[PDB]
Amino acid sequence: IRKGRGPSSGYGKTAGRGTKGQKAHGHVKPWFQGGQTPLIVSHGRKGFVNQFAADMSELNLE
Amino acid sequence: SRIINVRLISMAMTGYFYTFTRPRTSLPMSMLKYDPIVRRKVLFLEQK
Amino acid sequence: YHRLNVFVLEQKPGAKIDGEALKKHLENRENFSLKGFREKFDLEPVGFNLFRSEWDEGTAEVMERHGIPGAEVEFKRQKFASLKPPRKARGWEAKRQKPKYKSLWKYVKRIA
RNA sequence: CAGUCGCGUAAGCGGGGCAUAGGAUCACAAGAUACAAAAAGGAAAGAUCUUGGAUUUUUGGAAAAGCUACGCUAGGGAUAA
RNA sequence: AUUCUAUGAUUAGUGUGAACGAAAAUAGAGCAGCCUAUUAAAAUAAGUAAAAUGGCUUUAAAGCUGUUUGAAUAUUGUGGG
Ligand SMILES: [K+]
Ligand SMILES: [Mg+2]
Ligand SMILES: [Mg+2]
Ligand SMILES: [Mg+2]
Ligand SMILES: [Mg+2]
Ligand SMILES: [Mg+2]
Ligand SMILES: [Mg+2]
Ligand SMILES: [Mg+2]
Ligand SMILES: [Mg+2]
Ligand SMILES: [Mg+2]
Ligand SMILES: [Mg+2]
Ligand SMILES: [Mg+2]
Ligand SMILES: [Mg+2]
Ligand SMILES: [Mg+2]
Ligand SMILES: [Mg+2]
Repeated sequence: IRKGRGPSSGYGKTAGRGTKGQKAHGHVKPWFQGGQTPLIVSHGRKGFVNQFAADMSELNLE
Repeated sequence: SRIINVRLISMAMTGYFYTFTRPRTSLPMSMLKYDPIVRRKVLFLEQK
Repeated sequence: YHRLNVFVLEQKPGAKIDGEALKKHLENRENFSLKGFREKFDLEPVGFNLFRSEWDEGTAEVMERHGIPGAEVEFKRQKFASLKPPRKARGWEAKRQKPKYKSLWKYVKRIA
């Protein structure tokens, strides 16, 4: 898909972006939800990651 | 300020508690409640 | 619990039920109906008392003495699962649960 | 469903109010859990559960006053004379 | 020992957030040890280590630092981490 190479290609003059929006002029941050607080904030991160636990290789009798 | 949140402490010394609201111009609360640590109904008294 | 209904019925004057006709009514009857047993012999219910019975610690041995079958059977409540078909999870955090957005897993994972 | 309390002869009822009008995270504080413990024994600081203090009232939640007729740039005619 | 490149590592961790961000170890490039330094230096280090306070760095450690103060003598366990 080579965009912006004519109308009959199906991807010309806009390259699948739309018409004059933030998503056409610039870029939207990936973590952005429009202003609504994400769940990781309204709920918080749960628990902790154990940095001292041993990583064992599991071997079954089977 | 008219209402305060009190803490009713288990007299089984398990550390469990209940929280209820009652006016300031009222006697402290004292009730018979269930303690899930000992799994029996014991006496609960206000903290202060 | 099972209800054990004790019924006492009155026979009309000079109406003596036959000992054999009484034992034949129970020969091929697994669902006893007091309604049918009453109209056939023309009885009238006058007295009544009741007591219940449920599974107890002694129910197992009692069935053994009298050779009653069914003690090796337990009943569990029938479960009615949800009638709604599965759907796709919705939301900003739910769409980004796959390895594609691994750079954004700091916002999608371990959420309280 | 489990736990264990109340009332009731009993069947049974009870996880506040006839129903419909009270905001999170974070931080902080008080209890429990025995999870991890940066050499090791402890601890600190963390994790889980319960709980508390909010015109966070722009109430999905910034600590925030004006002038320009000296004015400037990007746009709108998506709103004026 | 130092230096350069990659991995470790969008990691541990810090931060309300946005973001910032190691080390051990591994691989490769090079490889060199010494004080009698292959160029001519030490009688083995005191206002120093360290502390309080104001800052920098930073994970609270370590490291740098103005002001005011201020140690010990070696595994026969002295000092730093
Ligand atoms: K130290
Ligand atoms: Mg088209
Ligand atoms: Mg497109
Ligand atoms: Mg496309
Ligand atoms: Mg255009
Ligand atoms: Mg658009
Ligand atoms: Mg330790
Ligand atoms: Mg709002
Ligand atoms: Mg709403
Ligand atoms: Mg003028
Ligand atoms: Mg992290
Ligand atoms: Mg020395
Ligand atoms: Mg110093
Ligand atoms: Mg320091
Ligand atoms: Mg030092």
